[PDB]
Amino acid sequence: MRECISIHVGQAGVQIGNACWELYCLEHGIQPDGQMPDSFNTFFSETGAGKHVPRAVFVDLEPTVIDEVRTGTYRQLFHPEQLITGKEDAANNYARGHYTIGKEIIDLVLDRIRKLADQCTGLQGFLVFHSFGGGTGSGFTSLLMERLSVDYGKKSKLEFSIYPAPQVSTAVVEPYNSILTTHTTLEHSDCAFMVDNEAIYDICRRNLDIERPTYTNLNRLISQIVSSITASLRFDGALNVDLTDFQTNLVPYPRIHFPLATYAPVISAEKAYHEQLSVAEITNACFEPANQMVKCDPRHGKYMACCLLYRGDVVPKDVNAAIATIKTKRSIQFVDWCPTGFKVGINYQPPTVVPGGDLAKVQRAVCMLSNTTAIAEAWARLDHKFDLMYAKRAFVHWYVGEGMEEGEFSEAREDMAALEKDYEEVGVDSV
Amino acid sequence: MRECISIHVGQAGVQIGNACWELYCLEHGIQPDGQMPDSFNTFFSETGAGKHVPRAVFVDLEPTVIDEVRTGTYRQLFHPEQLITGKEDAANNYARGHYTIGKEIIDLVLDRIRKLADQCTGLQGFLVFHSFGGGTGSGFTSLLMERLSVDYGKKSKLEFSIYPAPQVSTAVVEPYNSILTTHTTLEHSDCAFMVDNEAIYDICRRNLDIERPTYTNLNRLISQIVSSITASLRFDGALNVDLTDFQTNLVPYPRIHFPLATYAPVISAEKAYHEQLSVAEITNACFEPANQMVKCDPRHGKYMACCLLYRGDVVPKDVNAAIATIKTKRSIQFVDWCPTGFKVGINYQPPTVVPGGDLAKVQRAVCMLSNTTAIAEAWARLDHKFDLMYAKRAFVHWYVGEGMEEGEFSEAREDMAALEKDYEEVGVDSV
Amino acid sequence: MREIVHIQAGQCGNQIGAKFWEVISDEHGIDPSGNYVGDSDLQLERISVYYNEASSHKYVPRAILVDLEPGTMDSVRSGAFGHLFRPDNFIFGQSGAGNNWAKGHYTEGAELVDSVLDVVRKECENCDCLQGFQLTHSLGGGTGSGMGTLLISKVREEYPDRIMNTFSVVPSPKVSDTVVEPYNATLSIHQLVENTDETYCIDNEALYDICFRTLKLATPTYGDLNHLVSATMSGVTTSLRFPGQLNADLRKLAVNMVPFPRLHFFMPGFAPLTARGSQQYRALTVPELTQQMFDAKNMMAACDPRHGRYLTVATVFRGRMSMKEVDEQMLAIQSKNSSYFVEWIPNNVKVAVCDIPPRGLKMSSTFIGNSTAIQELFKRISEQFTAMFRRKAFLHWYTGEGMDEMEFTEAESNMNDLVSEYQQYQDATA
Amino acid sequence: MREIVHIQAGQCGNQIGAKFWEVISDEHGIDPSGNYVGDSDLQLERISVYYNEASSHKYVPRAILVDLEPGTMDSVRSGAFGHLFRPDNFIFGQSGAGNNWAKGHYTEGAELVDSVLDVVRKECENCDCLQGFQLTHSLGGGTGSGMGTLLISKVREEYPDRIMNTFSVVPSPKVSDTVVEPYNATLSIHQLVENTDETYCIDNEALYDICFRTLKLATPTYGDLNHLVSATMSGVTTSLRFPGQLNADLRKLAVNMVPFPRLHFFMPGFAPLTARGSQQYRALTVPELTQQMFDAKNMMAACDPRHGRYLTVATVFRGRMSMKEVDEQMLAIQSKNSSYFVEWIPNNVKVAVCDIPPRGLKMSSTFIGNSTAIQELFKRISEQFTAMFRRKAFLHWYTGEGMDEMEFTEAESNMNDLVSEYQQYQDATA
Ligand SMILES: Nc1nc2c(ncn2[C@@H]2O[C@H](COP(=O)(O)OP(=O)(O)OP(=O)(O)O)[C@@H](O)[C@H]2O)c(=O)[nH]1
Ligand SMILES: Nc1nc2c(ncn2[C@@H]2O[C@H](COP(=O)(O)OP(=O)(O)OP(=O)(O)O)[C@@H](O)[C@H]2O)c(=O)[nH]1
Ligand SMILES: Nc1nc2c(ncn2[C@@H]2O[C@H](COP(=O)(O)OP(=O)(O)O)[C@@H](O)[C@H]2O)c(=O)[nH]1
Ligand SMILES: Nc1nc2c(ncn2[C@@H]2O[C@H](COP(=O)(O)OP(=O)(O)O)[C@@H](O)[C@H]2O)c(=O)[nH]1
Ligand SMILES: [Mg+2]
Ligand SMILES: [Mg+2]
Repeated sequence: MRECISIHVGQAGVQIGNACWELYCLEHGIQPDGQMPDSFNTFFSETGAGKHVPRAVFVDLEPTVIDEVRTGTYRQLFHPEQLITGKEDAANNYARGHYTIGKEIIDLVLDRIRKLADQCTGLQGFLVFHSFGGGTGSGFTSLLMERLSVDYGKKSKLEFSIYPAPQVSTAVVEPYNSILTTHTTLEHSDCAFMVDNEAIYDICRRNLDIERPTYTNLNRLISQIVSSITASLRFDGALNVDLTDFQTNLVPYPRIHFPLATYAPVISAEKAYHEQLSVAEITNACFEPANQMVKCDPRHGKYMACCLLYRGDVVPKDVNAAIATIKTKRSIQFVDWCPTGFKVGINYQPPTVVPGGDLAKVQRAVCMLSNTTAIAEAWARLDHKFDLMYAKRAFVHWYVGEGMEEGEFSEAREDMAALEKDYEEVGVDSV
Repeated sequence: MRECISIHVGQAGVQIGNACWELYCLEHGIQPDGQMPDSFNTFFSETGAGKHVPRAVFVDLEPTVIDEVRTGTYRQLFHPEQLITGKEDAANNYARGHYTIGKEIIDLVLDRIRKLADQCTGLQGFLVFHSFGGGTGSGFTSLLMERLSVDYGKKSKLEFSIYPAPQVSTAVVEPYNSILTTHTTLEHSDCAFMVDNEAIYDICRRNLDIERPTYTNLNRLISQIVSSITASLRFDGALNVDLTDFQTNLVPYPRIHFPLATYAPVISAEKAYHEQLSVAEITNACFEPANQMVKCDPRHGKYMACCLLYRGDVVPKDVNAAIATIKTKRSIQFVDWCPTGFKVGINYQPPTVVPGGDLAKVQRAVCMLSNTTAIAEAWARLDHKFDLMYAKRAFVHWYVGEGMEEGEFSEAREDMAALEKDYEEVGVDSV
Repeated sequence: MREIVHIQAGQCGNQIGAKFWEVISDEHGIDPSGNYVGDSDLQLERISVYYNEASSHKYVPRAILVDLEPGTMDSVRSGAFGHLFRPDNFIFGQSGAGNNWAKGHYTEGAELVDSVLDVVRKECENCDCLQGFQLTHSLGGGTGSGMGTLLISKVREEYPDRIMNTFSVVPSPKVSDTVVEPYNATLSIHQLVENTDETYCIDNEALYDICFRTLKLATPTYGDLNHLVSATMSGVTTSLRFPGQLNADLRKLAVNMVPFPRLHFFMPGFAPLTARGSQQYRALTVPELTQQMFDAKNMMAACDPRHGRYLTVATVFRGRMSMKEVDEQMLAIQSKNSSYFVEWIPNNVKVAVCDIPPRGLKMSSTFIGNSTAIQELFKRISEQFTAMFRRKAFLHWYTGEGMDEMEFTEAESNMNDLVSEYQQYQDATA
Repeated sequence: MREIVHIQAGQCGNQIGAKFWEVISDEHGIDPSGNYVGDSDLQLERISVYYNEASSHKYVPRAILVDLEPGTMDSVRSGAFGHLFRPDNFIFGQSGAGNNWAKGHYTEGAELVDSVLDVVRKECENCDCLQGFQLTHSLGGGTGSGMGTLLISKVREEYPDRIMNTFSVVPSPKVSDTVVEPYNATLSIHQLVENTDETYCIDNEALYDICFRTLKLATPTYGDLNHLVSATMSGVTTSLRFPGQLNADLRKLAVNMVPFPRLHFFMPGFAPLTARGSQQYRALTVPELTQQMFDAKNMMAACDPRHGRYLTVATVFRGRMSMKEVDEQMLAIQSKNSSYFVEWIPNNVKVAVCDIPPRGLKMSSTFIGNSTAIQELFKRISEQFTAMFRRKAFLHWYTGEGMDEMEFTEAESNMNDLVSEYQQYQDATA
């Protein structure tokens, strides 16, 4: 009755969705073939004969990444029409995925989303997984969000994007795509949870003792966060959090909607045995800058709002004591105009351990989603990079040759400057 | 496919063609009777029943030298109509071989060459063997080259001529014939590879330890040079060199087209056993002034372009190292306007040893064809001789009585003066 | 699905292409007779990128072999993997260009270009989604340079949007293999700068240096250099044919390596090159691959990247590795050599990772570098060109074939503009 | 195929011709009966040069025997190889010229020249490709001198483009065999200078010196002198007749040793010329042949080459020998004797080589020298002529035969012009 539709765009989104749906199948006991030997109803639809079909759409502009899914261990899980692929990727070009290649596939994906939503008695909204610094992840995602804002304007749309890391980068045009997609989706998105690959690498090294992690581990952690959220949506708990709750609590202003995600009990099995991961300890670990999953220091900014979603053997009074302790701490600073800046949800379902994974089996967990002004710094850095290239018009011909115009570059940069000014104004003291 | 026609004119040409075709038959395993007990296609034609007829014409104005062929070992090899003879030679008289006696046999040889060309699929061009100082070699060769240029204008025409030696000489009217044939063939020839009998005598004495060499050994060495070129054309190699490659890489200007041939591993078996004739060794021996087959010291001029044609067990890296070493040498000087003055060809077929010859079996060999301003000196000397006689009009009556005019002598001398001026200008520094 | 059409021009092009097709067949498990004898399913998953399936489950390379003499065609046909190519795809003349650009671009190549284009169109029609073209040739030669340039121009006119990569063996610095090398190289580059998206420059001298100093090969034949070039080509195109954690096709590399349209000349390199006797004394790990890749002496183009600044770099890894390690190594490389990367392009490195390493290896990586040091090579050629064009040496061979000296001046001006642009962006400051 | 017509005039001419045909038949294996009894196939491969094949495969010399008395015809007919010549080719008168040039050129020779010319025309028509003519005669006598000159003039009128060689026996310096020798010699040379292409001046006294001091013959006979003359004749015609490394026919030698039309008087010589007393000591090598050939003692004319300069030289070697050695010896001879060769003809030597040596020898060579020292001879004769013409001694015979003293003055003037030309070219400088 609270159906939520997951849309995975590009290689990053598709590979994160692989882990997410493996985790959901494990949590609900669904075999990879789709057979369980009504909590799942929000994400799975029963096929009459006892088969469960995910309420997901895997869309990419190239066949390889989704063709791995179509022939992988979970080939029997996804509806074959829900795995949509193009013929040529966007080639790390926003214009290709938004103007030239995207326009040839947008109708198909919208039709599939309509078919999925028709079966939904009550549609909560969409969870869009993608990457900021990709062609289809950035351009096609913006086009899809634009179309959704018209087809389902009222429904809530939450994004799970891989914000480009401050230093680590796998492409040279990431700032262009990031600025363009941010400008496009700054008004068509409700909440945008951010995670950097660099921060997750640091966490994996420090906490999980994995010296050489790959994208599989990062995707497992991101899937754990997405679980926490959709599990507050799925299972039964003392305090329940819906998508609209995230939208209402984490977004003080329509444009300041970029929370950062965090997961406290990131710990290896060997190390977990020596720690009593109490609610207070995981709450404290959530606010430790070293545990942030976006490579930005919250101490440089102020916490606009926080949303703590606990799972497992969690007592509400323990949560209250931990949050009071956090409020007492002066290393953690909150904006003046938010005297009460803590949304809290509690769920009775503890996290499930994916076999072959790295995370330990725990009785308690917490996912924090924090809207903080520190993210502004990241934006500034990104903006600077954009300038450095747009001064020379580097790579600009690639975008202009695919339907874009330099006017769009200028408009996106102006909008991003306005966003920076908005963040600066929000961070000031009311006095 | 890549068919080439060999035309042997005069006694020198015919007696060099004898050795050339002996060498070709040995290389391709063809018996002297034309039978074998498709590399043999650019120079032989298959007569259905396995007989291989050489793609060549033997033309002379007297019967003796070709009647030796018609009754010799290879009497059964050549097509009887390809061996063309007159009745009276040119008697070392250019006019007789060009105007009086040549005109009576030119049509026959042209008809035979037309038959040969028709029998060919793709005609690369002609190789004209002759002698500068002979009567038919000088006059009839010029007449034939004029007619061929009229008929096959585009096809390349390469000459293998015996340039008169600085001191050794067998005729008293050599300068007259040489100057006249050079004047006549200057505008109708592409490349003219030149050798001297005196230089080859010196090479045979010093290298092969032969104290009394005859024309047979000279012809064998010249045939080895021709075999290197036509082997670049015949067998399979790392770097292939066509006739047009010579024509293009060795002739900077239309009139400066007189390279000098050179064969590096000229050595007897007894001496060869004690030597490791590596690529570097043979390459260095190529540029030794004593190893030139034209009696000209290359140190008196500047190399304009060199064509190194390697054979057998040769490695491209070794060739590159040897050529770099040569470029390092300061005694070897190139013109200022040819920074890249090395055409390199490599063939996989090692030289074939003729049973009864003096050259020892070797694994490698290089034939170097260098255009160089040193030849200018030779030209000057030749011209000097011409003047010494033309001042007294010695022997001029013999030429005038055979359909020629003293105006032709004057025009030829002026043309050779212009050629000397061209060489002088080309040798000047570009500063 | 993303078919690539391979074209070979001249002796160098045809030989390198033969080795390239041997390498690709080994990668995809295609026997010399065309039958698939592989063991992994991934080999046939993207066979359509380079091969065309024929009746009886035989795979025919989607290659066009072009020359102006039949010798190279005969040598290729009579050899290992000779029957692999379609017989109808051997287009050749009878005369040859004679190392003359004018002959191969105006007279000898003009006649054969119509036939080659007909074959190319026929091969392109049977493509669900054409990705681009590949040309292997040599700039310093005759047939190769001129004919391949003519084909490039005509194909670009017919297929303006498709990618056009050329693996061109440009003249070496020290020793020349053809007297007229500067003329052919200048005339070829004057068109490559305008009718291609990626030009991987390769020097035979750099390959000799690699073979003698890195591989410790006493007698490196052209088979070994061609194997190196084939490895580079396969590494470049691997992400199109196999899955990985970070995919990158030709267009992705072109977008990430070409800040401006005219700056598309790259220096390639291969990471795991090691001597036979040292294969047990080295750790095959991402740090070692990166260190070997970014070394100057590993570059396949005879240019020193320390004499310029990297406009961009791409690294296509192959094998099961950790993205954390790859990203950390790239960050360390950029930080250590902060002076060798342009400051106005943050994160100069583009990373792609595949899962299937080359046969016989656990890890591999192809490095592509768009650096301003390449200008030196052009400068060198330009200098030689002038040295010969001032005295009009060998020029009557080109003019006599139907070219005007104004064309030579235009080509020289274009290459001078290219080096000027490269220097300008080397000196550009944020 | 290069037929030569041999004409013998007078007693000296007929005897030299008889010995010449003995030598030639020995060379070609023809027995005195006209039948081939040789061994090598090369003897018949060019038999047509000198012989006519008759029915029954008998070879008839292409010789015309002319005399004005029947004694010499009878002697030649009755002797070895006497049944070799065609009976129709014996054309003789009854009276004889009486050692009188006028009788043999105007009265008797005039009467018989028509028949001689008819026979010559028949011989020339029978020929396939006529090469030239040969005349053996003596200038001292009247039949030989006058008749040979008349025949030479008429044949040249009929066949102006053919080669005409005369092996003429010039008067000796010391002792004269005829009182009127200067008159006949001068009147004959006045026609030879104009109607001949090559004249080989042979003196009997030089031949006596050769046969006494070189061959150590105690009692030399005209047989031996005729053998030497035949050896030189056969050497030249063998250059023509047999295969060799460097061929040379009559026209080649004429072109290479006649810088000007009137300078065509040569001195011949034979190379080995070794006595039996020393045949076992000296080594037969090209250096020895050359040294003997260029020795002034070996010349067959009584003119010292050291008193003039060699306008030109021809060396027709015979036998298997190294061309390198021949050329080295020629160059050494020219360098050592640089003062004896005109400086304005570089390379004054024309070399020909033939594979087949003379019978009984392994090596041989014929030397033909065009030198200004020959002027001496003419000068000598000239002075003698004046000595008798001033007093008009013996002149009434010539006048009565039907001549005029103005003819004598013209002949003397022409001889003076000849000596003037020879001296001028001796004194000419580059
Ligand atoms: N966490 C995570 N990040 C990923 C993954 N795959 C790619 N990325 C990151 O996403 C960015 C690259 O975007 P792609 O995922 O390559 O983008 P795309 O949307 O597939 O774009 P095109 O292929 O250009 O159409 C880089 O920052 C990668 O590090 C993944 O599985 N997990
Ligand atoms: N290397 C070489 N030189 C030769 C050979 N035969 C003759 N010569 C040289 O060629 C020149 C003479 O040319 P001929 O060969 O006599 O010329 P032709 O063209 O036959 O002329 P005619 O017979 O006079 O019509 C001299 O330099 C000879 O030494 C030979 O077999 N080899
Ligand atoms: N790497 C490589 N270079 C080659 C090969 N064959 C020829 N070349 C180079 O190509 C250039 C000669 O051009 P070629 O290929 O002969 O010319 P074309 O066929 O006339 O276009 C020289 O630089 C040779 O070194 C080969 O197999 N491999
Ligand atoms: N060499 C040589 N000279 C001869 C011979 N017979 C005569 N003579 C010379 O020729 C001259 C005599 O002239 P001859 O030939 O008898 O005169 P003709 O009968 O008047 O023509 C003298 O010089 C003789 O010495 C001979 O057999 N051999
Ligand atoms: Mg992608
Ligand atoms: Mg000849």
